[PDB]
Amino acid sequence: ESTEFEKNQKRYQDLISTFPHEKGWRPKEPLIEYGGYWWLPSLLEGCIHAQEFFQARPSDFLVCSYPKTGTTWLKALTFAIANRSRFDDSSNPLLKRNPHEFVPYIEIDFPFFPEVDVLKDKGNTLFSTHIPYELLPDSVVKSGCKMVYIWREPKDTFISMWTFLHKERTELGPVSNLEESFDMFCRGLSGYGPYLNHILAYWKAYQENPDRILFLKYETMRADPLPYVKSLAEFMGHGFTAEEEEKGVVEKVVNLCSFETLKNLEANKGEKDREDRPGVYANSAYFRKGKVGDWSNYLTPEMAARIDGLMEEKFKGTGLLE
Ligand SMILES: Nc1ncnc2c1ncn2[C@@H]1O[C@H](COP(=O)(O)O)[C@@H](OP(=O)(O)O)[C@H]1O
Repeated sequence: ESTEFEKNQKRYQDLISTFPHEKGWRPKEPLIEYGGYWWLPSLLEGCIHAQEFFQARPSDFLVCSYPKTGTTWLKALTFAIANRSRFDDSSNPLLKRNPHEFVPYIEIDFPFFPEVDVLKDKGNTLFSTHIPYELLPDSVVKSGCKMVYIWREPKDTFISMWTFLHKERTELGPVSNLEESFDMFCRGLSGYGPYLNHILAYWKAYQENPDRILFLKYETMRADPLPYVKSLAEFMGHGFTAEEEEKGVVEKVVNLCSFETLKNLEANKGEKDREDRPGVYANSAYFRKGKVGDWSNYLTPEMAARIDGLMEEKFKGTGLLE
């Protein structure tokens, strides 16, 4: 009657209890270092579990991101693309439920909510994670399963994250202030951080096996979504036919999965939350503003310049700026 996670939880807690701990973004919530990256304690226990128990298949398809870079969007797009033969846009399930219900996290749903329907359906091939490339379950890497990675301009990412954290259901305390939070982010003391190292390891992975990994960028998709959605569909093995294109199927998929559509659904309003298992966020927390450039409403020019420089120092000559 205990799940596999529950049977192993005490040993996971013992294990991580001696990993280095640093002050985090809430007073009762330290960050814990594993594999050169920093973690929330729960998410680290999930990651350890995934590492020990998750069994990927070659036909699986993994959505990979650092948080707040476009994960919910990609979840909607991937689900919509793979299932479009089943559903008209007007009766698609993404109209009634938050996209996170359709694409389970290997470090959150797998360990903590293994009884969700999607995880019992061997017909499901869609999964997500924020686990850094270097720390992925050995099964994932060995299966050869295809991956899509998304990243985002770091100022907007930080602001997406800092605002979002105000909305968490938690008794571990309020989030640190803007300046302390940003300092921590810049030092790489963030969940799944350092952000810039997260990106670079997947980017290296891509360069080594560009057939296996599709690298996407929030701002690029946001400004010109059609080519990238077609690219994604093709990479998934669900490319759009000439017939679908001329009947405007691609636009229908883009519209369904758009910020404006998703934000304005009853399912995603107010305090409404997921129906499959307990969330610590309301669905609405996932849709804030959906813009490029919102950092300028929050960060000083001095803060902006610090992170821009950090990015240009880390990525110069990698191809990521170029
Ligand atoms: N369908 C969509 N299209 C574009 N952006 C979306 C989106 N759904 C959510 N977002 C935005 O993507 C960010 C969340 O990323 P994640 O899904 O990785 O947690 C938030 O950015 P903002 O906080 O800038 O509004 C959110 O509003």
